[PDB]
Amino acid sequence: NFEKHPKELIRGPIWLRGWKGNELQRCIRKRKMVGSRMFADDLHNLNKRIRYLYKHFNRHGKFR
Amino acid sequence: TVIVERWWKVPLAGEGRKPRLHRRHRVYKLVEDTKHRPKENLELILTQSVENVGVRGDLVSVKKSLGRNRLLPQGLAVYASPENKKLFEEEKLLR
Amino acid sequence: PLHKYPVWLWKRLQLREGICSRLPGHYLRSLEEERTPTPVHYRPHGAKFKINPKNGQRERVEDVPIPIYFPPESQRGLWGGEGWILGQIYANNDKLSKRLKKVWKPQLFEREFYSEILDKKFTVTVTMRTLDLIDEAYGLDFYILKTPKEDLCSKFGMDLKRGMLLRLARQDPQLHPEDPERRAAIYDKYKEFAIPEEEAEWVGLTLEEAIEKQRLLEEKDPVPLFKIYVAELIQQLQQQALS
Amino acid sequence: RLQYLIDLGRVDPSQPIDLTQLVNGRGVTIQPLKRDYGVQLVEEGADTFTAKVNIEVQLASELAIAAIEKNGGVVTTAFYDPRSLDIVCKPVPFFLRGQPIPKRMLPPEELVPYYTDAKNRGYLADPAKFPEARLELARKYGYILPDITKDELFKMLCTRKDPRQIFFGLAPGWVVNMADKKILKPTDENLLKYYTS
Amino acid sequence: LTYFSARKGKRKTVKAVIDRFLRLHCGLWVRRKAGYKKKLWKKTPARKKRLREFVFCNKTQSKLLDKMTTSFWKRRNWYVDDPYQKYHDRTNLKV
Amino acid sequence: YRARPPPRRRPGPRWPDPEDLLTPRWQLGPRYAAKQFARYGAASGVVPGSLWPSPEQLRELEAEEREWYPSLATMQESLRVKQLAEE
Amino acid sequence: YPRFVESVDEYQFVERLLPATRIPDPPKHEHYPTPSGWQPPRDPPPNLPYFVRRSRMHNIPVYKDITHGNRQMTVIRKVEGDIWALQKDVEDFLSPLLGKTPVTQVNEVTGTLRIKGYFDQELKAWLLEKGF
RNA sequence: ACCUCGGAGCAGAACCCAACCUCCGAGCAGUACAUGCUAAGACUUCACCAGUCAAAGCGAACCUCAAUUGAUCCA
RNA sequence: GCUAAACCUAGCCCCAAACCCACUCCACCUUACUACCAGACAACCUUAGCCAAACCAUUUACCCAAAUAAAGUAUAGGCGAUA
Ligand SMILES: [Mg+2]
Ligand SMILES: [Mg+2]
Ligand SMILES: [Mg+2]
Repeated sequence: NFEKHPKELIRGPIWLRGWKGNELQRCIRKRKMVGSRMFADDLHNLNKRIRYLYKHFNRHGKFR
Repeated sequence: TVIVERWWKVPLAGEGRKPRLHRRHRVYKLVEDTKHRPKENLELILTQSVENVGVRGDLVSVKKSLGRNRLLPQGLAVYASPENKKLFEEEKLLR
Repeated sequence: PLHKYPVWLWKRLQLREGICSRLPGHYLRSLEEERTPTPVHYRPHGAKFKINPKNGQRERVEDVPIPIYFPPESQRGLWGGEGWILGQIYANNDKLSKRLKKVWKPQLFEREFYSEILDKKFTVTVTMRTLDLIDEAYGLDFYILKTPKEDLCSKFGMDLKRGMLLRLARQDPQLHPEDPERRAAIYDKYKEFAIPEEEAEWVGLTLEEAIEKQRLLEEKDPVPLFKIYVAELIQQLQQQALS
Repeated sequence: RLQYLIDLGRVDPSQPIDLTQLVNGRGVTIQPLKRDYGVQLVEEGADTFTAKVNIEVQLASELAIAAIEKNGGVVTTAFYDPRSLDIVCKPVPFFLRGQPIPKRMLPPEELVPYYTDAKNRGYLADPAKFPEARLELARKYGYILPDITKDELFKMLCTRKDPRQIFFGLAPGWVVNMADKKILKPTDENLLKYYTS
Repeated sequence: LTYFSARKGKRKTVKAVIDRFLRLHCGLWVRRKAGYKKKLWKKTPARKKRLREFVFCNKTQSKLLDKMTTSFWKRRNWYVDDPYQKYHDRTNLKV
Repeated sequence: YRARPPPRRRPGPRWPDPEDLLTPRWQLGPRYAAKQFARYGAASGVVPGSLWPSPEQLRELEAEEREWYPSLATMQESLRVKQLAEE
Repeated sequence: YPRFVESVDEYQFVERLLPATRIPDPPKHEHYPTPSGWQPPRDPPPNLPYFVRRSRMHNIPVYKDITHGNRQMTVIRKVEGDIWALQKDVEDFLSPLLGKTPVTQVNEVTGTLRIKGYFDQELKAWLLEKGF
C-alpha cells in the first residue's frame, strides 16, 4: 500500500541513501552534506580530490 | 564615512542562508565620500543672548563647527528637541 | 570518521556546558542575538523586490554588508559605526585594467564632550558621523543608551552604557552631592532607559570577563566537614531527645 | 483528443469540465515550473465533434469555440498565474501543506484585453455581448445557434467561477483537511475582507 | 567544456550559441548570416539580402552545438504567436 | 526463521526537541506543524488558529500586493492612456 | 489567536477533485464506431490459434518505431498464443500491397512482431474487422 | 626578403595542383539613384566562414572594370 | 645439496552510533622538565599563486548551515574560457 520506498530501507552512509554517482559527484555531495562534521585533514584531502577530478573530467581525455 | 559598492553582482541567497563570497565580490568601487557634501546648519536653542545669533528662548540654525565648538561645551545652548522646546514656547507665552 | 556535531556548533555547545552554563539567560540571549548593524558604507535597497532596467520583470534584491575592519584603538575610543575598509579596486574605474589593493580609513577627530550622568569630560577619537548621529539623538547619553550594541561596536561605549544603566538603576546620590533636584530631574529625563541592577551589571561584557565575574561570585572557601558534621550531629541529638 | 477522452469515458461531460478534471484524466500534463500558463484549444478535431461540454480553458481558437457552440457546449477562458495553476493541477500536494486556499489574481499588463473581449469568451468580458459573438460566429461558419436555455442542464452549462476563486465549491481563505475530513473558515472580519478583496 | 559542474555535477551550456543560434525540435539549427550589418554601402543589394536572410547549418556543427547545449534547449516549447512553430516540425521527409 | 517485523512509518507526528542543535530549524518552523496538522488531522494537537497569518503579516502582505499588483481600474486606465498616446 | 469555524458539508467538491487511480471501463455507446474511430472488442472473442489483447487505455497494441533515422517499422506487442499463424496472416495480407513478402521478425517470447515500414492504420483496421 | 586578393606560364585539351619558381597589377575610380522588395533553381576558390548567377511575381522605365578588401564582441 | 621458498596473524581502511580528553609524589617558559625576590613586555590586517583561457594582462568553481527539483534556468562574463 505504498507506505515506504525501497531506497530508505538500505543501511549506509548519509550522503548516499538511495543515490548513485561518479566519484566527483559523490565527493561534492559528501562535502555539501557532511563537510561541516568532517575532520580538517580529511576535508582538505576531499577538496584537493574534487579539484583534481574537475581538472581531469573537464580538461583531460578524448572526445573533444 | 566613504560609501562604496561592489563592481560584481552577488549571487542571490535565501533569507535564512548567508551568501557565498569571493574576491570577485571583495573588489569595490567608490560612489560617495559624504564629506565633500555641502554641510547643513543644525537647529539649536540658545539661552544666553549673544551677538548676531539670538536671545533667550530663541531657536536658530547655525554651523556645526561653531555649535560643536563653543555653544554645547559651554552649556549655553541645547538641542532643539521636544524635551525642551515646549518649555521654551510656554515661557515665551508667559512673557 | 566524523564528529557528532559540526564545528560551528562547538562554541555554542561549550556556552551551554561549563562555567558559562551558570550564567543567566539574558546575557546569553544578548550575545547570541546576532542583530544586523546599521549600514554606513553602502546604500541599502529600499525594497526587497526590484525591477531591473534590462527587462520589465521583477528581481528580488538583498543588501550585503561590507567586511569592515575594527582596529583596537577603535574599540578603545568611540569612532562610531565605521572602520577601515580593506579591499581592492580597478584602476581608472575600468574592469578591463589592473586590479589594486586598496585601503580606506576614515578621517578621525579628537574632540571633547561632556555627559551629565557621568559628570566627566572625556577625550575620544570620534568622527563626523558620530557627531551628526549624537546631534540627531539630542545628546550623547541618549545615543549611548539607545545604541543597538552592533552599531556602537566599541567596548568603551558599552562600558559607558553599563555604568550609566547601573547608576540609573541604583538612583545613587553619589552623582549629585547637594543637588537632589538636578539628580531627580536627570533621572526622570532618562527614566525610560532604566533596567534592573543585575541587567545593568551584566550588560557590556564579553564572555571572558563574564565567566571571570561568575567565578569571582561563585568562589568561596569550602565549609569544613567538621562543621557540617557538627550540624548533622546536633540535629541527630535533637531528634533523639525528641524521641 | 477531447472526443477520445470523453468517448473512452474518463472525464464526465455531465460534470463541468475544467483543468482539474483534465489533469486527472491525463488529457494534458502541465509543467508550471516551465512557465506554462495553461492549456489552449486548437482548430484540429472540429469534425466528428459532439462534446456539448462546458469546457474551461485559458486560450481558445475560434474554430473550437464555434464547434462547441454548434454542438451546444460552452467555452470560456480563465487566466491562472503560475502558483494558482500549480495548486489547480496538483491539489492534494497543496492540501498536505495546510496553508489556506490562495487567491487568484488578475492578468498581467498584456492579457487583460484578451480576457476581457467578448468574442474571446473572456470570464471578465460582459455576458450581454456573448450572445452577439455567438451570433456572429454562427453567421460566419454557417450553423444555426442552438438555444441551450431549454435543456435541463443549462444550469450546469452556466456554472462558472468568478475571479479570485479557484474551485466551484471552495474560495480563498478556506482551509481543507482530509484526515478527519473537515473544512475551516476564519470568520474573522479582517481575514475575510482580505480573502474577498 | 565543463562536462561536470563543480556545484551540481552536471553539464553546463555556453550562452554563446544561445545568443547566436536557434534550435528547432526537429534537430536543426538556424543562424543569421555574418556581416549582415557591416559595410552595407559597398555591398550589392543581392548580397545585402543574402546576408539578411536566415540559413541552416551543417550536421557537423549542428551536433556540435547539440553537444555543448543541454536538453533544456532541445525540448519542445509551445509559445504564443512565435513564428517558428511552422518550422519546428518536419513534413514530407524520407531517407 | 521468523522474518524481522516489517518496517513502517513512525505513527503520529514527529515533534523534535527544540533545545537540540543538530535538529534543523525547518522543523521548529511553523510550516512543519502545519504539514503535520494537514497530514495527521487534529490529532497532532496543533492549534488551528496559528496557521493563518498574524495581523502584522497580513498588513505587510496587503502592502506589498497593493504596491506591486495593481487593480483592474488602474489597469484599464493605463491601457486607455497608452492607447490614446499611440493614437 | 485568530478564530475559525468548521464545516463538512462542502467536502463533495474535494471528493470531486480527488483524482483517480484506475482506468474506467468505458461507457456503452448506443452506436459504434463511436467518434475518433474507437471500437470495443467483439464478444465472444474469435476462436483462433492466437489472440491480441488491448492496452491499459483499451487500444490496439500496434506501434511504430524508428531507428538509425531511417529504419522505419511497425510492431505488434502482446500477441498471445501461436504468433506464427498471425505473422503468416499479416504476410498474406500485405503481400499484394508491396508485391513482395516481408521478412518480419518474431519474438514469440514477448509475443511481438516487427515489420519494416509503417502499416499502423491498415493493421488496426484489419485487427478490428477480425474482432480483437 | 616576404605574410591578403587578382591575371598569365610551369598546369598545352573538364576541374584542381606547389616551390624564398618566372612576369604584370590591386588596397580605386566613374555613371545612375527602382544601386527597390520578394523569390524557383544552381555554382562555390578543394572544409567551414565567406563569395557568386538568377527565372518568375509586386512595384518601376520605354551598372563598367579583374582584384579594387576585414568576421565576432564592442563603441 | 646449500642459499632459499611457503605460511596468518599482528593489525589496518571505510561507514554507522555516541560528543571528547585531562597523578591531585617532586619538576618543567632562565639554557624547559632547574625548590626561593622589585618587570611594568604584550594577539586582533583582504590570502597569494600555480593552472585554465591552447600566449597573457579583466577573469578562472574551492563550500558554510533541508537531501531531490526549479536549474545548469534568470543572470554575470577580454559576452571568451568560464562562473
Ligand atoms: Mg523506439
Ligand atoms: Mg565547396
Ligand atoms: Mg525579371
